[PDB]
Amino acid sequence: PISPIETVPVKLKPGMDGPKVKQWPLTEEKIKALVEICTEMEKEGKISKIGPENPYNTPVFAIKSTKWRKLVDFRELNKRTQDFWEVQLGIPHPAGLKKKKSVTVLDVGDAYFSVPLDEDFRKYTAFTIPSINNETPGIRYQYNVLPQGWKGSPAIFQSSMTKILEPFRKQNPDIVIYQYMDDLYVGSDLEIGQHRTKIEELRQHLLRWGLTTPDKKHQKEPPFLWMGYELHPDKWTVQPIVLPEKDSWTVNDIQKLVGKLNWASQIYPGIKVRQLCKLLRGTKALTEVIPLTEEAELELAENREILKEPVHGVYYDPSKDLIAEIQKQGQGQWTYQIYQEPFKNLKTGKYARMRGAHTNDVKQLTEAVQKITTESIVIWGKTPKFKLPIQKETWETWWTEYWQATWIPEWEFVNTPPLVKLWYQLEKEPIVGAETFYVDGAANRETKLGKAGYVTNRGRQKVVTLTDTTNQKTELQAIYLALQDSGLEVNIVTDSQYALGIIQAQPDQSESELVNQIIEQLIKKEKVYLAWVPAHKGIGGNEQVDKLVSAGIR
Amino acid sequence: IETVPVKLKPGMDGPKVKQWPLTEEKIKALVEICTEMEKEGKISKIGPENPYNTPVFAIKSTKWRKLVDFRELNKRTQDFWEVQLGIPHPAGLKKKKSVTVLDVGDAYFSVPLDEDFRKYTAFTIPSINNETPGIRYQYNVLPQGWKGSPAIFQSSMTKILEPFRKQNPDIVIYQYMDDLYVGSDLEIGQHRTKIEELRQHLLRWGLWMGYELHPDKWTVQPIVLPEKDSWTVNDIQKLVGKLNWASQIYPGIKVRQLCKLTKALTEVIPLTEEAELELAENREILKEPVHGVYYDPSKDLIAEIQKQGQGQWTYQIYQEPFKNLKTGKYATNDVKQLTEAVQKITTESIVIWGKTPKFKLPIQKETWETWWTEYWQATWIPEWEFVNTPPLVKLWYQ
Ligand SMILES: Cc1cc(C#N)cc(C)c1Oc1ccnc(NC2CCN(Cc3ccc(S(C)(=O)=O)cc3)CC2)n1
Repeated sequence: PISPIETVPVKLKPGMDGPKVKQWPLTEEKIKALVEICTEMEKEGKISKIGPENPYNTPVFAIKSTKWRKLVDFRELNKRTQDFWEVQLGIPHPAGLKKKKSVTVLDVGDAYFSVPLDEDFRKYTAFTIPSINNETPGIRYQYNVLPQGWKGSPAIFQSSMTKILEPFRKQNPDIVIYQYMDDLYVGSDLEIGQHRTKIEELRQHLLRWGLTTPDKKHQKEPPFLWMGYELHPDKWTVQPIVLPEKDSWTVNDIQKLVGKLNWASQIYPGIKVRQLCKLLRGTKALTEVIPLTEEAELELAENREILKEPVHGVYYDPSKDLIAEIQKQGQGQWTYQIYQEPFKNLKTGKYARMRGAHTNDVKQLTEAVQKITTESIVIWGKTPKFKLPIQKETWETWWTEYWQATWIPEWEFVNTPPLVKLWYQLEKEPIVGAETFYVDGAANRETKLGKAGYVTNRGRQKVVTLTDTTNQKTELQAIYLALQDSGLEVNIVTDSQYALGIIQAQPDQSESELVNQIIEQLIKKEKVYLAWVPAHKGIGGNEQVDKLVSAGIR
Repeated sequence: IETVPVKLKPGMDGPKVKQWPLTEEKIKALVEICTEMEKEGKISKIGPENPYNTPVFAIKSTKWRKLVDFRELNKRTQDFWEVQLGIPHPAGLKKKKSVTVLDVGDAYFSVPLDEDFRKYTAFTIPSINNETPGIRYQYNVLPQGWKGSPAIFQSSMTKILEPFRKQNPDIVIYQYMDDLYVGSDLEIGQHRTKIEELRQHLLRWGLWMGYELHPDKWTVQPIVLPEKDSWTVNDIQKLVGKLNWASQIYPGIKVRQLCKLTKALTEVIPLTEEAELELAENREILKEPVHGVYYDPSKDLIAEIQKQGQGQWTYQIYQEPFKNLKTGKYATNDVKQLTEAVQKITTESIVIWGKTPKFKLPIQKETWETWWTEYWQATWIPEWEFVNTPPLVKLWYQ
């Protein structure tokens, strides 16, 4: 059938006219097949014969196997047609779904061909079946329904479906319907008998609106496989993950492995993909074999242990609170579980993101909390109560002193080691009885040669030569020198805000080797005081280093 | 009553902005508001033929209010509300003893919106866990938040205000978006009496911070130089650096003598004759406004904020970097305090120039996007970008 629902008004792009694409002469089998397919569609009112006056044309093709299918190439009309609103913003997560006693899966028959097209737009869908060797005029047809492959079909079908369902939804508020393409997922708390009746009421309401559905003897049964998940009555999991046993792994094999692991990480806790992702770096042939590192081999083995036993997830109960727990599972690696009743997980997840160049555990945990917060608002429309492996005092000392505004919702410390801590603290004021290292670095923009050095109040002086370095690098190598040649307590004066900014932020992990070498030094020290002075202002100490550092064109 | 034709320009398409995830309570509040607005004919449910989108939020006392983020639309409609139908800004507003802010957005609901423009006001009420398609609507009337609404209404606003303006020539009224800025040099009791008088005029026709604003008292936060009994090498270095960066803004700043004195940071150095004079002379320069800096009405206003710790926040408004048009300060949690500061700075920016500044926010995009709506109270939204505050700029501004 063709729904009695009012048509959605369609337009072409402002300065555009309909497609006028020439029909390529086709094979006799294809002409025969198209005529056959078209006559049956015309008789159903899907298409309608048109006069010679209509100037628009879209090419048609036929592909065969015993059945023949009509293939219209809407490439040009799609380019000329207006933009439509996005079909759906996202896909429901099983963890967000509430328990339903009974479930029925209904599929709409010939979906697009059951929805009318805007009368004013029909002319643009015009196509011609060529005559044998294009000798005589072909058979001209236009669509009356939503054509397959046209830009506006997914959007118009869903809105029509949403309009049709609206009265039923209002009349049955306790029934749940999920629309996805040609499919309809109906759920209710009613007992098997009462449910089967309401399904028929819906099918009848759908038929009243030109939409066919399969009868009670054609529907799906046992554990529902939906969108890559296994939906059981009181629990959910992801569809079975086959971690292949391979002696040799191609780029393609690793790419698929990672995807399957990332998919598994929604419910399987502790899944790691870092060392395997390191193998994907380098841009190599997709068929190219990559030798697995010991770190990747260890990671793959740890994942195989997690996946050896099937792990399930629970459904959402709006009456209970959401609890999110985070654990540090290595450097830059974070793992989380979300539950309502202790250790009966709704969902699982991981976070590993290097925001910027250098970072610390306190920043990483806050970013991990933020990622989970947004996720929780999507799935449940509310934030969870957090359980973090950081002391309230560590957090307080960090946030109050940090330049950035940081705010995390209701949380509690949980003693799940490794714990989040500040590896070193920089001094608030200068140190008495401590050597003051005035540092400087200058690299020749042309020769790329650099010079990093220091001058002290204790009289010490040192200058080192660097190959293929920037000024950013030399100023950093200068601070490393001061930390290398100093004792447990030190005062460091620099003219680099870049270096100051990095160090001031208390990093414990970095992309740069130099920064990690500096970090390693900062932890060893008992006291460190970092100060800044404006370069080339004739400041005592700064001017002294500048002299011995600028030597050799700088 | 008939529609005023609205144009975006021969080019420039409408807004296609993503809707940030909303909480359960905020979604529910929006469906209640929108059902009432649909019934009243203010908005209408839309089909997929409208590809446009503008974000919506729900803000607050106890009652929920709908807040539409028309930032992209306002940007795309600039020719209309600014050049074609611009509301002029009075220089007198900033000079008044007391300024009162009154919401007048309810006046736009009585005026119809150009049929051909309506599609650009499209918004979405999303569903939790993407379980339902998402309620789509568009406006039939002038929408609150859009800069085109007061531009069209100004003609009707002048008629409403005509008697009150005639009876009170020394009172200045400025229309900015959904609000009226009412300034007078009257005593607080008399000022409040005149506000209530104006409310009655609006009643016929159908209509941080504090009780009022005091822009005549809005003084700049001068760059403060420490007054010390004893000065260490480090103290001078901090003072040399602070004055060196101030010399980039304030014409006349000198460091020369202070620079004149390889030593340990902890070592004390006695304060010289010419350096003591230099310090006192610079102190007098920082007290007064920046010489050479003027507001360019064709240039965008930019605002920087620094978290000073202990509930303290510093800010600067400029058009050309570091050339300050205004500097100031603001005094439970980091985000709540920051939203309060943003609103306060925006309110001042409106009073002084008749424009909002683009904010350089010292916060992670995600954290702000999640929490700003929880504490926001204004009808408008300024432009914002997320920035990493340079460690020195915090120290230089106290
Ligand atoms: C997104 C989605 C996918 C499928 C499928 N496919 C079915 C539906 C109605 C669906 O949409 C929604 C919307 C709101 N809550 C729930 N609650 C769900 C919670 C999980 N149960 C699982 C379940 C599995 C079997 C049976 S049976 C074999 O007992 O009828 C009852 C419930 C399904 C509804 N599902």
